[PDB]
Amino acid sequence: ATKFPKFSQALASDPTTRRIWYGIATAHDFESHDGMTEENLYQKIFASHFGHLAIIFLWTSGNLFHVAWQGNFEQWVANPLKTKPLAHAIWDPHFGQAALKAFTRGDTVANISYSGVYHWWYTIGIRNNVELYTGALGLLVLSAVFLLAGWLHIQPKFKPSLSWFKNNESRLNHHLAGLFGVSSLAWTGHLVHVAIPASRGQHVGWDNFIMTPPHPAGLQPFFTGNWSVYAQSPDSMQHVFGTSQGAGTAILTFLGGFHPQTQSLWLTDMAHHHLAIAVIFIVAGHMYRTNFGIGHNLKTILEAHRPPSGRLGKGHIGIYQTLTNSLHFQLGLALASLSVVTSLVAQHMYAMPPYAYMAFDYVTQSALYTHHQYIAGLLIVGAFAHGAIFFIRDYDPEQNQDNVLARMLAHKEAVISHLSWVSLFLGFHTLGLYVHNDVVVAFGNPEKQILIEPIFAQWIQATSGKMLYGFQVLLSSSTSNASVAAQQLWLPGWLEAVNNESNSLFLTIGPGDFLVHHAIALGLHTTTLILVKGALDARGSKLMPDKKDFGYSFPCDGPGRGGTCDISAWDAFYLAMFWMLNTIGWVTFYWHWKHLSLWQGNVAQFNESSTYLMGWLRDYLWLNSSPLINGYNPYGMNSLAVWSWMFLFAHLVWATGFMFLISWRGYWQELIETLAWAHERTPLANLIRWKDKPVALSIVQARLVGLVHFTVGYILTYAAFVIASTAGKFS
Amino acid sequence: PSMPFLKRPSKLDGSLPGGEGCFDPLGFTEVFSLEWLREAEIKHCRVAMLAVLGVIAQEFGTFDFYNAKSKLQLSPDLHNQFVQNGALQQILLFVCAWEFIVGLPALIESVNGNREPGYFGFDPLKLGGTVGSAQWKRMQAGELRNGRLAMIAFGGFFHQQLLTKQGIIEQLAHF
Amino acid sequence: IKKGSLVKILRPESFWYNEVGTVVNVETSKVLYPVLVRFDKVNYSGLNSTNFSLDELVEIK
Amino acid sequence: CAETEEKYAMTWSSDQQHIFEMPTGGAAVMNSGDNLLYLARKEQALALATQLRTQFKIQDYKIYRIFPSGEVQYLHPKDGVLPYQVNKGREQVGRVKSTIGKNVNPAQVKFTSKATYDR
Amino acid sequence: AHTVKIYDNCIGCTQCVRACPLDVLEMVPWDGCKAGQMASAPRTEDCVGCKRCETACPTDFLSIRVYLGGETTRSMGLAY
Amino acid sequence: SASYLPSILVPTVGLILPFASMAILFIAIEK
Amino acid sequence: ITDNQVFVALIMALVCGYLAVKLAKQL
Ligand code: CLA
Ligand code: CLA
Ligand code: CLA
Ligand code: CLA
Ligand code: CLA
Ligand code: CLA
Ligand SMILES: CC1=C(/C=C/C(C)=C/C=C/C(C)=C/C=C/C=C(C)/C=C/C=C(C)/C=C/C2=C(C)CCCC2(C)C)C(C)(C)CCC1
Ligand code: SF4
Repeated sequence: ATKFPKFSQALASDPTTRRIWYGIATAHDFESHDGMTEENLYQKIFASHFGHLAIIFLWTSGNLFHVAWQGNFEQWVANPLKTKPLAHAIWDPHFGQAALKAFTRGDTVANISYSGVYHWWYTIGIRNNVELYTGALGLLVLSAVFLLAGWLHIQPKFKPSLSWFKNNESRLNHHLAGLFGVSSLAWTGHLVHVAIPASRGQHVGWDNFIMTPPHPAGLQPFFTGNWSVYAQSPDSMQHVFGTSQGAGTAILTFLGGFHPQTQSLWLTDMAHHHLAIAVIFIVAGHMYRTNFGIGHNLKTILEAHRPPSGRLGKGHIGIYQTLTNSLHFQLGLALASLSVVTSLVAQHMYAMPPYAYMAFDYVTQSALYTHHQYIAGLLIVGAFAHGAIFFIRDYDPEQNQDNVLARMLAHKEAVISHLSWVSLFLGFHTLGLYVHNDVVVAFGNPEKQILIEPIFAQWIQATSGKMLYGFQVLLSSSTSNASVAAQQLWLPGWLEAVNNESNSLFLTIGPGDFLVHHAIALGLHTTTLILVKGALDARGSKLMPDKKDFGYSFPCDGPGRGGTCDISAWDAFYLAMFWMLNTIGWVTFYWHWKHLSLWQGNVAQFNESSTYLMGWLRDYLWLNSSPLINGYNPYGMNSLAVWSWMFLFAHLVWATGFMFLISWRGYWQELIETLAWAHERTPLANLIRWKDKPVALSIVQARLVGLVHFTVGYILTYAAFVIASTAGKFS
Repeated sequence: PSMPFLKRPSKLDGSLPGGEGCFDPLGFTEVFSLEWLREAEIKHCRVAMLAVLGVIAQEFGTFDFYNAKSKLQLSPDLHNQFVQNGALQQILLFVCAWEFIVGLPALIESVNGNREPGYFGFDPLKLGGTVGSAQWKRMQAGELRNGRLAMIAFGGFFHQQLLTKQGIIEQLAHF
Repeated sequence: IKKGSLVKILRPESFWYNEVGTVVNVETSKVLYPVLVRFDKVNYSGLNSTNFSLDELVEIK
Repeated sequence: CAETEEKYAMTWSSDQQHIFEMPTGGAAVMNSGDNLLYLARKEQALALATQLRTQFKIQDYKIYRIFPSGEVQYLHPKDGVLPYQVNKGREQVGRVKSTIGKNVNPAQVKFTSKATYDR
Repeated sequence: AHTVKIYDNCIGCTQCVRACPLDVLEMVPWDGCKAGQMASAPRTEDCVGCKRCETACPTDFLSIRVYLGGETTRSMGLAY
Repeated sequence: SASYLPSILVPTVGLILPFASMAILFIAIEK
Repeated sequence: ITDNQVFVALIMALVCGYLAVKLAKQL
């Protein structure tokens, strides 16, 4: 309050430069401030949520504004296969002359928007720049609304009471109904009123959306339940997305499968889809009691699930108490569920490409998947990091008297021993088989390889109709129960998309699928060995049982008792962030090298040269970095010269991380003394004396900043290589 | 009770300008602190009086140069003849000034309880603009009641569409 | 209680929690931790011989 | 420096002109009769106390803590007694009733300005 | 300041005081052990927190625990 | 398309905003 | 595609900037 950390007086008394860094990194740590109690905490995170949401909508209004103003959006609408989607323009004063010829696309010098945004705005039904301006203003207004609320609920009499925050009971009555159920219903109110007619040629802007019904007859003879009229005449075959030719007029037809032409999902399928998800979520909103009293008390829902089998402790009696009073448990479930949702998003954006003329630009599809996978891994590691924060700064094993959680801390030894077992097994049985296949391929003999057919994935693709394997089971067999059971409904529009080898749906599978998917499960089980380790040994280990007393990110225990480098629950974060970047590494190298074989066409280039490691370092890193690393030559440059620069730049980020990760503090803490000796002793600079005393970075910060350069270097290197690689082999 | 109704004697109100009584049958003034609801009531009644005089005064047939109305609802012709002129954007935007600039701290005066939550000053009248006891309350009841009848009467002025599809003057030419 | 008795411990912060050990010393001189017990295996400080009270001191037969 | 920071002035006496080693580094002359030594921080000074005491008899030694307002303090010795030797004058502070085994969980210290061991 | 707290495992074997290079810890006559000694930490304002005590603390588990608290000029141990 | 606006906003937010914002935040350390 | 809407845009996010500093100097 006096100086800097206007929030912690334990850091304002510090004369060093640690008051700055810990003043920054403990700013959002609202549970550890001067005198901020519970009401003063929820009444601050609730306002900062609004500030956050307004930052999100300021950002999306940013994309709407630059696409509205510097992009080539409607020219892209004219030819979505040919013209590249432009991002915002450039103003460098550093582009001398030869750079500008490598960026001119029309009058603009803009970047090429490799983020899939024109596809989604083209399936929404935005066919102009004018709607992008009205939308951008429509989100500047919304960000002003959210900043108004966060400023407004920190105004004192509008700061809501904590009993309102502990209406945990009824947020689920309103999120599942209002946020999820209504809005998705409202999103059908977009798709029925905008995306279906502006895909079927009818420009239904903001004028005739009440005078032109999306079905030619609607809602006066349609409370009678004659709902097959809304799925009467589908858009069958002979249609191009955007015009009115070859298209019917039904709204909610569930054909299943793709377009024949744009290789995306039907918008009738999405209108019916979000409509059904909307109805089911609105039904799920009627789940819990309120002031009315028709629902479920959550205490009666966790208290009742104590098994009389008796194996599962004294049941969940104690769990509802440690979700209301806790937050890091609730944030751990939030990041867990959001993270599995992101990985589901990533595993479906390529597999079932939703957006017209995606899977035709092979860079934006390659960036959306990798984007949501690295964000997926970040949010899992957040779920376990706040898991360990829950077990340290939030866990009460007296309200959790022999609870399910206390049972978890009881058998955490068996948990960590068996995670370490499966991780060891997969690490001797991916690396064993890749070094086997790589030695054997190296010794003039690709035949003596171990290739195991991944028959379980091939059988599961046979359960979804991929007839290219010869199992002839539930959907691959055309005479079975499920094959007849949806023979009219959605099968023949969908098995065409399955049995095709053009689309990225249910890919053809060699033993690279086997060896890589074991490598992925190695990554998941190592990363949960670490995270579940320093989330269950977050509280106390047999090295030091004092760990719960020191908080989350305490540095160490000194050299005592053998040495104690990185014992904290923050280490599990600190190490499983490397395993996060690694595991999402192998996921996206595998995906990206699978689709550089599909999109090129030579699937045999993958399946012959991916079962061993020089297949990866040869056929994928050495070959596909060739149009990258030719980004600028001593003969000139091209448009990839940004990424080939960034690539190199990112290596310089990555290895600077090692300077903090490898080489720890007491080197630098006795080197800053040489620098401060030399600054104090010299003339003409001893006048300019510091105020904060120069001190080397503390060993939680140092491992953290080395981790941050490891992430930024890693992710910028691979975002350089995805985009420069696919943008070099194509576009 | 204090209410001229079934029963709820002075739940939280009773001195507010209900000249016929305090109505309040449902538990809003139980827990809503009543100053918020009073600012919302008065702001809704002002904007609804503007709405109903808008509908009637437009149904006396006046345009600078536009289409025939046939309605003052049903968005494309009326509303998106106006929006495609680039014209309603500012008539929203100045109210986007008015509420955020002189309505939001006005609402902060409706936070602390130091406002009498109508009161944007604004009496440009001589001989009848009494800020004191009698004419302020008995005229504020006039704004209140004419605003409430503006709310419902604007409700009917909207909802005469299904069996009508015409003007409300044409509704007066029908039974 | 007595010298030389094989004793399991019931204090969760010892290195030898739930491991039996031999009693070296029992002191009858009002010491809060009178019973010096050493072990077979050894903690991180290289030090098997520690000491305990009577409540954390379960003999066997 | 001496204008704003505490300079620690180790004073001691000896019998012979021996040679010790500075905590700055390098050998020092070691005046035989009585000598002071202005130092920077306390670990240097008591590291010199271990530098001398583990070699030979150097006793009747203590740093006067020169703080820049001017006055002194008496570190090390404090009570004409060596600190691991027991004098019956030092009043104990910094203890609790039991081991770590009865320390409260930090979910009981949560949202309060206490410590996890206070009981 | 680094709060050094000395629990009741402290059997008074003085490797803490002889191990601490700062004289924050002394020995106090305390009639609860066999040796009658138990360490104290009065001058924790000079406490670096290097945990050289907890290396040489031959108790069952660490009679003397050094909690890393505030960071003053002396507790940061900077030379200048 | 007001093409001149990046020639104003990209310098006045790219360089002079992390000059005066260094001043506001760094004096704001001592306020 | 025009210029005046860009001015209107930086007006609205300038006001939104005033709500950003307005929220920022209270928490
Ligand atoms: C119907 C009423 C209603 C509604 C709409 C909301 C809405 C909201 N509340 Mg809320 N709330 C309500 C009633 C309601 N509340 C009540 C009654 C209470 C008291 C009991 C609360 C108490 C409360 C608290 C205490 C908090 C909120 C918060 C929030 C915000 C959540 C953050 C967010 O935007 O996530 C948006 C999330 C989604 C849109 C969906 C995410 C996940 C889906 C499955 C994935 C997305 C779908 C799709 C696949 C992707 C589309 C993307 C596109 C590009 C394709 C949100 C605006 C929080 C907040 O941020 O404060 C503002 C908060 O802390 N509320
Ligand atoms: C919505 C999600 C969410 C929320 C609310 C929180 C909230 C919190 N987390 Mg957190 N966390 C999350 C997600 C989330 N986390 C995820 C997804 C991860 C995994 C990556 C973590 C990992 C994590 C750790 C490891 C820790 C927290 C901690 C905390 C608490 C204090 C944070 C603080 O003061 O930071 C202050 C703000 C900052 C430090 C700014 C962030 C800057 C980061 C470090 C680097 C970014 C720099 C950027 C890359 C450089 C740009 C250059 C360009 C070239 C890229 C707070 C309750 C801490 C805690 O509770 O311990 C006491 C803690 O130690 N979190
Ligand atoms: C090339 C880099 C590399 C490799 C191979 C590993 C490998 C492993 N790490 Mg790992 N790690 C790395 C980098 C690496 N890490 C980095 C950079 C970090 C961040 C610091 C971590 C952080 C980390 C954590 C935090 C954890 C691991 C764990 C593990 C083990 C996972 C279980 C498993 O797969 O066992 C299979 C075994 C192997 C893959 C070993 C390789 C097989 C060898 C080469 C053959 C045996 C020797 C051979 C005969 C040659 C003889 C040599 C000659 C001189 C005679 C595995 C040994 C976890 C663990 O212990 O799991 C039980 C664990 O908790 N790692
Ligand atoms: C415990 C380690 C382990 C883990 C985590 C996985 C994980 C996975 N395997 Mg799997 N696999 C394993 C061991 C393991 N496998 C072994 C030992 C074999 C035999 C060589 C296989 C053979 C195999 C095939 C053929 C396929 C997978 C696939 C997969 C993936 C999908 C899930 C699945 O089908 O479950 C499979 C689960 C099991 C096989 C059970 C494993 C658990 C036991 C304990 C392993 C040890 C069994 C032991 C060696 C057998 C005893 C001898 C017996 C013959 C008498 C998933 C990544 C599929 C895939 O890649 O699709 C993406 C796939 O098609 N696996
Ligand atoms: C942990 C690391 C750390 C941190 C966080 C700080 C933080 C701080 N130091 Mg500092 N310092 C450190 C280590 C650190 N120092 C070390 C190791 C030394 C050597 C002993 C010093 C010596 C030192 C002195 C002598 C002074 C500071 C001062 C300051 C404060 C002002 C920022 C400043 O002068 O740097 C800003 C960064 C620079 C000056 C970089 C110089 C080199 C640049 C790149 C060249 C300029 C090129 C170009 C023209 C830049 C234009 C763009 C720009 C204007 C945005 C700030 C609180 C000042 C202070 O306390 O005054 C109130 C002060 O006078 N420090
Ligand atoms: C993010 C914002 C940003 C912006 C807008 C600029 C802009 C510029 N940089 Mg630059 N730079 C930046 C970040 C930025 N830099 C960073 C982060 C670094 C470190 C990597 C550098 C490192 C760098 C170097 C090493 C050099 C530049 C140079 C230049 C100038 C280009 C010379 C030219 O062709 O113009 C034509 C030139 C002119 C029209 C003359 C303009 C001269 C000055 C800038 C205007 C008058 C200044 C005035 C007296 C003071 C007013 C306030 C002032 C702060 C603007 C240009 C003004 C070059 C330079 O020095 O040019 C002067 C140069 O050699 N920059
Ligand atoms: C530490 C911690 C934590 C953690 C975190 C997380 C991260 C978790 C995990 C979790 C996760 C991360 C999740 C996952 C889940 C799982 C699942 C969910 C699976 C299953 C699957 C399934 C279910 C599928 C199947 C199917 C199919 C395939 C089709 C048909 C049908 C079905 C659906 C059946 C918590 C917070 C909790 C607590 C506290 C602490
Ligand atoms: S804390 Fe560091 S300095 Fe203070 S006593 Fe324990 S070890 Fe010696």
